[PDB]
Amino acid sequence: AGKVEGKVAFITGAARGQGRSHAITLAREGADIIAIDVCKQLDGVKLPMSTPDDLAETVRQVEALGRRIIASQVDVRDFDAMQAAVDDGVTQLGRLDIVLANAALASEGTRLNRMDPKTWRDMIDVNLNGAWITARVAIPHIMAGKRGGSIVFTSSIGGLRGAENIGNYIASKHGLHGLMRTMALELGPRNIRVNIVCPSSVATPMLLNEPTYRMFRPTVEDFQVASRQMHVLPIPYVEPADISNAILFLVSDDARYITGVSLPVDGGALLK
Amino acid sequence: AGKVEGKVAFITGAARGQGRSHAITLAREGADIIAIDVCKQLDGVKLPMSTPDDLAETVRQVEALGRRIIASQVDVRDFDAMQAAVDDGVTQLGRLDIVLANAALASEGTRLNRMDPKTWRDMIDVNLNGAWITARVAIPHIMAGKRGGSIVFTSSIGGLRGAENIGNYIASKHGLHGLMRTMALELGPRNIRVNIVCPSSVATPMLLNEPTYRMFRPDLENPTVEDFQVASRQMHVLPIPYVEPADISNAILFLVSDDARYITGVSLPVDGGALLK
Amino acid sequence: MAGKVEGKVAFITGAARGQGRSHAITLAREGADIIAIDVCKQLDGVKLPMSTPDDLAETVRQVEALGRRIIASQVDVRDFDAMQAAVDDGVTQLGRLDIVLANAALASEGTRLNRMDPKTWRDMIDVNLNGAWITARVAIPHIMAGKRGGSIVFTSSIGGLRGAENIGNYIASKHGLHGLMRTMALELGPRNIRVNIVCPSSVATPMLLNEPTYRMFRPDLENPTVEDFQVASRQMHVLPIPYVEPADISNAILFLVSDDARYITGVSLPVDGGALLK
Amino acid sequence: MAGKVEGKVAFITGAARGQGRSHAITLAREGADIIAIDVCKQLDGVKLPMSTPDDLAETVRQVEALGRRIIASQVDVRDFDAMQAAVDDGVTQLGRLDIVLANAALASEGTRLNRMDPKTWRDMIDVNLNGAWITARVAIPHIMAGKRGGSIVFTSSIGGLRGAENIGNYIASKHGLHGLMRTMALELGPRNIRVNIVCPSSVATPMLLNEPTYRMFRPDLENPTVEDFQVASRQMHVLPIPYVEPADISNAILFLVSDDARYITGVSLPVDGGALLK
Ligand SMILES: NC(=O)c1ccc[n+]([C@@H]2O[C@H](COP(=O)([O-])OP(=O)(O)OC[C@H]3O[C@@H](n4cnc5c(N)ncnc54)[C@H](O)[C@@H]3O)[C@@H](O)[C@H]2O)c1
Ligand SMILES: NC(=O)c1ccc[n+]([C@@H]2O[C@H](COP(=O)([O-])OP(=O)(O)OC[C@H]3O[C@@H](n4cnc5c(N)ncnc54)[C@H](O)[C@@H]3O)[C@@H](O)[C@H]2O)c1
Ligand SMILES: NC(=O)c1ccc[n+]([C@@H]2O[C@H](COP(=O)([O-])OP(=O)(O)OC[C@H]3O[C@@H](n4cnc5c(N)ncnc54)[C@H](O)[C@@H]3O)[C@@H](O)[C@H]2O)c1
Ligand SMILES: NC(=O)c1ccc[n+]([C@@H]2O[C@H](COP(=O)([O-])OP(=O)(O)OC[C@H]3O[C@@H](n4cnc5c(N)ncnc54)[C@H](O)[C@@H]3O)[C@@H](O)[C@H]2O)c1
Repeated sequence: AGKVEGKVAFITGAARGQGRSHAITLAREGADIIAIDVCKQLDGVKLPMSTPDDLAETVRQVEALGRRIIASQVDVRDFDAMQAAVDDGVTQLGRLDIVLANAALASEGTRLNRMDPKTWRDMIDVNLNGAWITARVAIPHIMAGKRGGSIVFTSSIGGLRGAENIGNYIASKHGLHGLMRTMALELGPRNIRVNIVCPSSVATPMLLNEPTYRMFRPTVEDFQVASRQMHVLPIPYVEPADISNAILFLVSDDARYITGVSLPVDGGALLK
Repeated sequence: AGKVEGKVAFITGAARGQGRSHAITLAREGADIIAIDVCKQLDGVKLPMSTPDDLAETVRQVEALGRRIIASQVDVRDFDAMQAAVDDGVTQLGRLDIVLANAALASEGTRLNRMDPKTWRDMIDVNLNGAWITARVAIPHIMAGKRGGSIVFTSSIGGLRGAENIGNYIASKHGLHGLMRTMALELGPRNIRVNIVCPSSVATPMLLNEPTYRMFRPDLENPTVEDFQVASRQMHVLPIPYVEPADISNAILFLVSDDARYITGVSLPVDGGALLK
Repeated sequence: MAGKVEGKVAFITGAARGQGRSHAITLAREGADIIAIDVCKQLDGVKLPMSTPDDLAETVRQVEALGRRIIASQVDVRDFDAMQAAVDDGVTQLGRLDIVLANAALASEGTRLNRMDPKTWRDMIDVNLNGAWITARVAIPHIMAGKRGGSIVFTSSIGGLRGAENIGNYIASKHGLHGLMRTMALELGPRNIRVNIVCPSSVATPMLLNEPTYRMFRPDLENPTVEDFQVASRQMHVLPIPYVEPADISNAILFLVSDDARYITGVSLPVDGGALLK
Repeated sequence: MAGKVEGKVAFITGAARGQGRSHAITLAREGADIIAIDVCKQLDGVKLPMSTPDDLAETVRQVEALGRRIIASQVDVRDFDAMQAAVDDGVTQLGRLDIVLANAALASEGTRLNRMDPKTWRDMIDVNLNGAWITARVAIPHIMAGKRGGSIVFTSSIGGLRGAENIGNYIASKHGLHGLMRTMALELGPRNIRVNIVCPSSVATPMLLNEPTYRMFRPDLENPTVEDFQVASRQMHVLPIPYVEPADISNAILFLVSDDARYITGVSLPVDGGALLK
C-alpha cells in the first residue's frame, strides 16, 4: 500500500523537471495523475521550454508504473482551459485529492528600476495568478470528495527573501505565501491542508543553463563553486527528488495536521 | 526647519484617507508634493471612491501650509500616465526624494475557491503591479538627484498574515514584501532606502463603511460602527479599534527623516499589537 | 528490510513519557538504538506531576519489545557533568551517536512576567534553553567522531514563534532555541550535521492535559473540564482539532532525520494544525 | 517646545557608555529624567575593558549639562535585589517611571557551541536574557502604578533574528528577547504599555571597535585593521556603511517612546543598513 494509494493529484508544469519528478513519485506511491504543461515557447522566454513530446514522456513514465494519467497542454494563465482540464480529468479519474502548483517562469533578470511593465506583469501572471487559478479550478473537486486533501504551492527561498536582478520572480513568490495562508485558513475546516515548499536551487533546466551560470559570475563547475557558497550543507543545489520527497511527506498521513507552513528544502541557504 | 525641508514626495492615492494625511504631514514638515489619485469610480468596486473634488481638497490643504503641490488624476496601473505625472512633477518642482506607494483597492470579500479571475487579477494589478509602477517611474529621478531618497510601500498586517474572504488583497500585500526586499537590495548602494509600513485597521472610508461592519460582525443583521468597534478592539492588543491616518503618517515621517537614515528593508507594523495574536 | 534510521543511535532527552517516549519507540521501530534520559523526579517548585522512574522503565520496555537496545538513565539536563557522563557511557555501549532529540522541558506555572520571582524565571530558562544547549553540546563530539554526519532536532513550540500571556518564561526559553538552532546549523552544516526545530501547537501529553492548563485556556469558566478546554483549543487551531498526538510530532521528526530530508537544515517546522495562521 | 519625552522618566541599563549613554543624553535632551545603572566592573571571563565608575560619572555629567536629573548607580542586571533597590530609589527621587531601555549586555568571546563550556554559555544568557527580564520585571510595577501607560524597549541585534558562527550564546540570548518582548507586549498592552525591540546590525561603540572583533570579521587576515574590518562590514550591509552610530539607535528609540509611535507595540525594528536583507 503506497502513501497516496487510490488518490488523484493535479500537477502543473508536469512536462519535465520537478513537475515530472512529482508525477512519478506520487504515481510510484499509488496516485493517478492529472498533468498539465503549457508545452510551447512563450514570447520573451530565452531558454528552451517544454515540448508536447516532453509531456508525453512524463505520461509514458507514469503509465510504466501502472497508473493512469490524463495530460494536456494548458497555460496556467488560461482560466477556462484550466477549468476544462481539471474538470475532464476528474470526470475520467473520479476524484481529486492533491494539487501541486509547480508551473513557473524564471526571471530573465533586469533591475526593477529598469524593467518594463510587460516583463513584470507576465511573471506575476504566470507565477502568482496562475498558481491561484490552479487551486481555484481544483478546490471544488477536492471539496466534492468530502475526504479533505492537500494543496502544495512551490515557492522558492526567494519567496522568503529578496535577490537582486530577479525582483518580479521574488515578488511573485512572496505573493504565494499570502495565497497559501488565506487558502489554508479558508479550507482548514474542510480538512484541506495548504502548504508551501521553498527550494533553494534544483537541478532542472530552469537552473542548469548558461544564462544562470553567467548570473552567478562560466562552465557548470564555475557555477557549482559559487552555488556551494550559498549553501550551508556542502551542496550546489538539491535534486528534483528532494522536493518530491518533501511533498510526499506533506501529502501523506504522517503529515495529516501540518498546514499553513513554508518548508525550505535549501541546504541551509536561508541561514545566511 | 522641518524634517523633510526642501524635499519632494510623490504620493499615490493622495485624494483622501491616508494618502491625504501623508501629503499634509510631509507638507507641514517642509516637503512639496506630487499627488496622484484615480478620482474615478472603478468598475467592480461597490464603495464610493475619491472624486476630483477630493483631490482638489488635498491640494487646498497643502497650499494652505505654504507648500507647492502638483496634482493629477492617474490610475496606478497606467504605466505611461504614471511616467508622465512623475516626470512633470519633477520638472515643475526640481527633484524627487520620497515615494509613498499608498493607493490600493479593498477586497469586497469572496472565498478564493469561488472568486472570478477578473476579481483576482484587478486586485493584484492595482495593489501589487501598481505599487511596482509607482516606484519604477520615480526611481530614475531619485537616482539623478544623487542625494539618496526613501521609498515606502503601504502594506497591511495582511501582508504578513492571511485572512478569510480577502485573499486577493492578502496575496497582493504579501507580494509587496518581496518587491520591497529586492528594491532595497538593488537601490541600497545608491543610498535609496526602501521600507514598508503595515497598518492594522485605519479610520478612513476604506474601513468605516457598512460592508466592513458586516464582515467584522457576520453574526448581526445591521451591525453599527459600535458593533464593529467591539469586534475590532478584540483584534488589537492596545485598547483601540483602529489607528488614525495620522499614526501611519507619523511612522512614515520617521522613516523618511534623517532620524531613520540607516533603516532599510524593514516592515514596520503600526497595528496596536494585532500581529501578536 | 531496513527502517528509516536502521543502525543509527538516537540520544533523546525527556524520554520517560509523552513526546520523548513516542520518539524513542518510533525511531526504535525504524531501526535505531536509543540513549534515553529523563530526570524522573519532581523538581523544586514544579506544580505539575513530572515523570517517575517507573515511567522511564515503561519507555525501556516498549523499546526493547521492538528488538532494539536502549541505555536509559536518570539525568537532569541542567547537570553538565552528568549529561556528559550519560552520553559518553551510552556511546561506549552502543558505539556511535547519530541523532539528538532535545525534547525535555518544563511547562510554565502561569505567572505574569511583571509578578514572576527570579527563581521561576531562571529555572525555566535553565531547563528549556540551557539544558537544550547542554544536550547538543555533550552529543556533538560523538556525532563528529562518527564521520557520517547526523541530525539534531530541538523541540520548540508555536510559543517559540509567537508570544502568549501567562507563560512568558517558557515563551522566552523556546524563542532562545531558534537562535541556538540557527548557529548550530551554521556551525555544523559543513560537517553534514543537520539541525532543525519542530514547533508543535498543543500535544496530548500530561504537560497539556491537566486542570491548571484547562483553567488557563478557559478564564471565562470557574472550573473547566477537559471538554471545555478542547472547545477553546479547537477554536485556536485551523484544522478543527484540540491538539496533535505525540505520534504526529514523532512522524515529523522521523521525516527530518531520514534520508528523504537529507538536505533540510535550519528549519522550524510547525506541526500545529495551522494555529500559527491566526 | 516641550521635548518628545517632556516630564517623563526613563530607566536605562548599561548607561555608562556606548548606546546606553547615547539613549540617556538623547532622552534627556527631549525632556526626560534618568535612572541609570551600569555594572562598572570587569566581569570574569570578559577580555576587553568594560565600563568604569568614571564612564558612568561622564554620562551623569552630560545629562546634568542638559539640565535634567539623573540618579546613577553601580548595579549588575543579574542582581535582582540590587536592581529592585535601584529602580525603587530612582522612582522615589524622580517621582514616576514611564520608559525602560534594557540595553546592558555582554558580547560573545567567540567559541563554537560544540566546544563552549557551560559557564561561558550560562553567564551570557544570565546577563543578556535573564538580566533583561530582571530589568523589565523591577520597573513594570512603577509604570503600571502611574496609570499613564509607557514603553519598554529591549535592545536585541540582527543576531536576534538570524544565526552566526562562533557567537551562539549571544545569538540564543538575543533570540530569547523576542519571546520576552512578545509576551510582555501581550500582557501589558491593555494597560497601554508598549513593548518593542530594536535590532542594530553593528554599532560604533567599544563592543564593536576592537581587535578581536576585527579578527572575527576578517578571519582571512593576519592582524586586521579597523579599515579591514570596515571593508568586510560594509559588504554585509546594503547601505554603503560599515556600522551605525549610537545616535541612530537612540533616534529609533526616541521615535518608539514618543507620542508619534503611540500605537506601535510587539515590533522588532532593525536599524541595520539592510544587513538582514542578505
Ligand atoms: N530550478 C530551480 O532552481 C528552482 C528554485 C526554486 C524554485 N523553483 C520553482 O520550482 C518550480 C518548478 O520549476 P523547475 O525547476 O521544475 O523548472 P522547469 O523549467 O524544468 O519546469 C517548469 C515547468 O513549468 C512549465 N510552465 C511554465 N510556464 C507555464 C504556464 N504559463 N502554464 C503551464 N505550464 C508552464 C514549463 O513548461 C516547465 O515544463 C517552479 O515554481 C520554479 O519557480 C525552481
Ligand atoms: N483603511 C484600512 O483599514 C487599511 C488597513 C490596512 C492597510 N490599508 C492600506 O492603506 C493604504 C491607504 O488606504 P486608505 O485607508 O487611505 O483608503 P482610502 O480608500 O481612503 O484611500 C485609498 C485611495 O487610493 C485611491 N486609489 C485606489 N485605486 C487607485 C488606482 N488604481 N490608481 C490611483 N489611485 C487609486 C483611491 O481613490 C483612494 O483615494 C492602502 O494601501 C490600503 O490597502 C488600509
Ligand atoms: N504538551 C504540549 O502541549 C507541548 C506543546 C508545545 C511544545 N511542547 C514541548 O514538547 C516537548 C516534550 O514535552 P511533552 O509534551 O512530552 O511533556 P511531558 O511533560 O509529558 O514530557 C517532558 C519530559 O521531560 C522531562 N524533564 C523535564 N525537565 C527535565 C530536566 N531538567 N532534565 C531531564 N528531563 C526533564 C519530564 O520528566 C518529562 O518526562 C517539550 O519540549 C515541551 O516544551 C509541548
Ligand atoms: N555594538 C554593536 O555592534 C552591537 C550590535 C548589535 C547589538 N548590540 C547590543 O547593543 C546594546 C548596547 O551595547 P553597546 O554597543 O553600547 O556596548 P558597550 O559594551 O559599549 O555597552 C554595554 C554597557 O553595558 C554594561 N553592562 C554589561 N554587562 C552588564 C551587567 N551584567 N549589568 C549591568 N551593566 C552591564 C557595560 O559595562 C557597558 O557599559 C547591547 O544590548 C548589545 O548586545 C550591539
